[PDB]
Amino acid sequence: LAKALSAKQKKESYARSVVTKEDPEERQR
Amino acid sequence: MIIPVRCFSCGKVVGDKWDAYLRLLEEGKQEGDALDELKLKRYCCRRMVLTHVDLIEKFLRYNPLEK
Amino acid sequence: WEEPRLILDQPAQHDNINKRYEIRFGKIYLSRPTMTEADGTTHAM
Amino acid sequence: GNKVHIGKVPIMLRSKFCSLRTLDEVDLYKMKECPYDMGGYFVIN
Amino acid sequence: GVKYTCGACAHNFSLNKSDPVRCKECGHRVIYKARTKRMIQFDAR
Amino acid sequence: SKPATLSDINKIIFGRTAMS
Amino acid sequence: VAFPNQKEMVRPLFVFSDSSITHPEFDLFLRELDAEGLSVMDLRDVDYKYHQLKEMSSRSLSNDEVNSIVKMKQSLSSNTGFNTVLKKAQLQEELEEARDAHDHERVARIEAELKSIGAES
Ligand SMILES: [Zn+2]
Ligand SMILES: [Zn+2]
Repeated sequence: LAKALSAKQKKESYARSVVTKEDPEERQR
Repeated sequence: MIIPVRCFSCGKVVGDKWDAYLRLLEEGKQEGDALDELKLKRYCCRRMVLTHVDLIEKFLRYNPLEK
Repeated sequence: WEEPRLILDQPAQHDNINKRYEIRFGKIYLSRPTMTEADGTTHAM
Repeated sequence: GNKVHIGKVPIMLRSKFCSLRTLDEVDLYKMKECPYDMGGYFVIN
Repeated sequence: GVKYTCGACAHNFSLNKSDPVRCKECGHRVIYKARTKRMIQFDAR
Repeated sequence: SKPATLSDINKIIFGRTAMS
Repeated sequence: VAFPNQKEMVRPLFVFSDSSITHPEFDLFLRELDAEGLSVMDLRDVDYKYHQLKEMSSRSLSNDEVNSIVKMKQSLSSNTGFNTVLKKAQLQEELEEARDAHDHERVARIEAELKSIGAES
C-alpha cells in the first residue's frame, strides 16, 4: 500500500510536447 | 583577469612568476613554500599572487569574433 | 479543464427543433520556442 | 476539430522547457551563454 | 562599400544599403560592423 | 560585328575571388 | 569549358587564375580558333556581357533568393559548430515529442543519431 500510494503521485505529466514547423498564425490568416 | 605586471603596493614585477607558481604547485609544494621559492618576501607581493583569479581562461573559451 | 464546455442553445421555431451547440477543450500541446521572420521562415530561438 | 493556437507563453530560462536545459558545457559556450548563469528569469523584448 | 562580419560564422562581406541585413553564407540575422581604418593611439597609463 | 580587342576582354575579367 | 584545338572538359572553379590573360596566350587562342575555323565574340556581344556582369554584381538579392542560397550552402555544409548545436537541439525537441507520444521505435533511432553526432571534445 505504501509503495502504491508513493509511486501513484510520482507520475504527473499532462502536457504533451510537439514540434512547430511553420508559423502558428498561418491557419488564422 | 590576467596576472598584474607589478605589485600594487610596492611595484615589484610579479607578472613573470605566474607560470612558475603553477609549476611549483603542480610539483606538490605548498602555496607558502612556492611563494618562498619565487623570492616573494613581503606579504604585499604574496597577496598579489596568492589571491589572483585567472579569468582570461574563461574568456578564451568563447569563439573568436573575427577570422 | 476547469470550464471545459462552452454551450450554446437555440430552440429554433421557423417544426420545433431544439438545437444545442457545444465545444469541448481537450489536450494542451507545447513546443520549444520558435522565431518567425518577416519573410515567413521559422527557426529555433 | 484539431489543434488551435491559443497564444504564446514566455519561457523561464534553464527550465525543463528551455533550449539551454540540454546543452552541455561546450555547446553552451558556442551559444554565447555563460556557464555561471543560473536562469530563473524571462526575456521579454 | 562598408565591411561587415557575421555574428555566427565570422564571414566578411559588404552591403550597398539595399540588401537585406543577413549573412551571405549561413544566413544569420546578426551582423557587426568592422573596425575603422583611422589611426588608434593610447597613452599607456 | 567588329572583332574584340584585348581591353574589351579585360573589361569582362571575372576573377576566382569574384567567382566565389 | 572547351579548348578550341582540344575537346570539351569539365573543370572546377578554383582552376582559373586571377591573373590577367597575356598577349601570347590570346594569340595562341586566336590561332586555335583559326585552325578550327571559328570567329571571335562581337563587340556588341562583349558590351552585352559587360552589362550583364555589372548588373549581376550590382544586383540586390531578395529574401527568397538569400534563403535559397543559404539552403544550398547548408546542403553543401559538411559541418559547422553553430549548425551542429542547432541540429542537436532540434533532434532533442523531436525526441521529447516522440517520448511524450509513447513512440518507443522513433526514440531509439533519434538516440542512436544523437549518439553518432555527439561525443564532443
Ligand atoms: Zn609588493
Ligand atoms: Zn554567417
